[PDB]
Amino acid sequence: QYATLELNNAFKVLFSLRQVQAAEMVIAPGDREGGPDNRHRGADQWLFVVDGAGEAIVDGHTQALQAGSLIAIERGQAHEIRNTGDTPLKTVNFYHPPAYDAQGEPLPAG
Amino acid sequence: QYATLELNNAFKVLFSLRQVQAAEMVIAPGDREGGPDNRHRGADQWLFVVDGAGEAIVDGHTQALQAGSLIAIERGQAHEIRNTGDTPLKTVNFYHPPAYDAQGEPLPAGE
Repeated sequence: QYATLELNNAFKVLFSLRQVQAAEMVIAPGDREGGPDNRHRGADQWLFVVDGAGEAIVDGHTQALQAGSLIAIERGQAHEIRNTGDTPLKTVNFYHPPAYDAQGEPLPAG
Repeated sequence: QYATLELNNAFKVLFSLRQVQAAEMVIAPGDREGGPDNRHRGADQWLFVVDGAGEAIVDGHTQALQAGSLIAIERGQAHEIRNTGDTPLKTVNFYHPPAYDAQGEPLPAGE
C-alpha cells in the first residue's frame, strides 16, 4: 500500500496492514489532539515528527517533541499531543492495533 | 519510549513496543537496502520518507518514493529500497513483528 502525505490535514487515516494503522496529523499552534485512551479501542500510538515542536503529555509527565522525534506511547494511557510552538506540528502516526475507522472516529472499546 | 532521530545512520534499530519495531535508515545515492524476506523472520515493513527520492522494488514491480511517501510492504515478499536520487534518502521504518536484533542483524526465521 502507498500514499504521498501532504501533511496538511488535521487528522487523516491513511490505510492499515495486519493490525497496524497509519494516520497523518497536523496540529496548529496552540492546539492539541488527544490520542487513544481507555474510553474507546485501546491502541499503542507511534508518533514521528516531520516538522514543528511540541510536547506529548502522558499519565502525569511530559516529553518534548522536535523535528525527528519518535515516541511510542503504550495503549491504556490517557494522553495528548500539543503544539507549543508557533509553526504547524506535522506528524505521521501508527496505531497498533488500529484505533480509528476511515473517517477518523475512534473504534469501539473491545 | 522516545528518541530523536538524527537521520545519519545507514541502519539503526531504535526500540520496540508490543511487536512493532522502529528503525532509522539512510540510503546513500546509488545504494540499496534489502528489507525482510522469507529467509529470516518474516515482517511487514512500513517506510516513511523524510528526505530524498527513490523507489521500492517489491517482487516484480516498483513504487516511486519522494519526501512524504509512506509505503507498507507485507511480510513474505522479497524487496529492496533503492536511492535513485543524488541526495541522501532518509527514512524511518516500522516492522511488524520485529525483524531485527538491537545491532541490526535479522532475527531468525520462526520468531
